[PDB]
Formats: sequence, C-alpha cells, structure tokens
Amino acid sequence: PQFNEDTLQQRLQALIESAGENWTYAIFWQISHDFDSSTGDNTVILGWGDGYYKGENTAEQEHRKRVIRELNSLEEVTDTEWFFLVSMTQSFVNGVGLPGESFLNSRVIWLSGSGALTGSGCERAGQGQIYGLKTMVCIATQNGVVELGSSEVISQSSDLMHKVNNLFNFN
Amino acid sequence: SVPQARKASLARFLEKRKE
Repeated sequence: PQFNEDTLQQRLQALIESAGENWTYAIFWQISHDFDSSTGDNTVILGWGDGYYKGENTAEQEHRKRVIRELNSLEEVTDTEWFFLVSMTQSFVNGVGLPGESFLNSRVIWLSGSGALTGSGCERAGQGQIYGLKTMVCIATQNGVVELGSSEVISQSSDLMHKVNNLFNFN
Repeated sequence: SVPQARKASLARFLEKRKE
C-alpha cells in the first residue's frame, strides 16, 4: 500500500482489464514543477506519466499512417488511438483544464455523455468528444491524476472507484 | 522526466499495436 513508478504500467493495465465496463484507455498525469523566476512561484504542472490503451478521410489516414511509421522509425489509425497518441504531449497547469481542476481541489470529475463533455468548459473534454469519446473521468491521486475515457456512456460505479482506490496512492 | 516517460509509453503502444 505505497506504490512506486515501477508498477504504474501494471496498475493502469489492471484498472481497465479488470473493469466491468468498456473503458477505452487509462492515463496517469504525473506532477512536475515549473519555477517562475519572474514571481518566484513553484507551480505544479501535470504532464504525461504513463498510459494504457485498450481500444475496441484519405488525407487524414495517410497523415496518421505517416506519423505512426515515422514514430516506429525512431493499418488504419482510429480516432481513439490518435487521441491517445496526441495526449502524450499535453500538459496542464494546476487548477486549469480537466486534469488541473481535478488536482487543485483533489476532485473526482466524472463527465458522462457528449453534452457533459462539450458543456464542461475544458478543452481536453472537447477534444475527446471530437474523437468519439462519450465519457471522460479525472480522479486526483497523491502523485497526480488518473484519467479514464470511453466511447460509451458510463455511469460512476462503486466497483470502478473501488479498483481506482486499490491501484493508486491517496492522502 | 516526461520525455522518456513519453518514449517508454510510446514504445509499448507501438509494440502492442503490431498485434
């Protein structure tokens, strides 16, 4: 009952392989810091920690296929796969956006349905909805924020929250 | 660090996709 980075990938896999509902992916946003010389403040910034993707036009597909094999270097690429990939380079200032609001106030933010996403005022929820997601969840942990996404509409179950609680650190 | 965290995750995702 005090997890470290070394089991993070296993814990993300456990969360959605064992979950009773059809979750598409899980992401862990890790806390980092950005000291601001101009004001002397040490602001929390959330960035990519790890992730686990489960899953289910011509120019776009070719653009996506070209980025994938270019990454492979150093057949279809689906909307949710792309969203997952694109997520890797996002970051969030504490209190800002879906992961940031979750962390700042130590919140569970559960957005179920297309309208909950588009009405959230969070650009990441808007983006997820564009890529076909209908449920997005952020849950604040001791070391960051766990995010879940699904192309299905999923209500908050105590079973899932029980799994989250058994797989991450809480203050 | 985030960039190697990215690389590690990217590696796994690409590897798991080939399946």
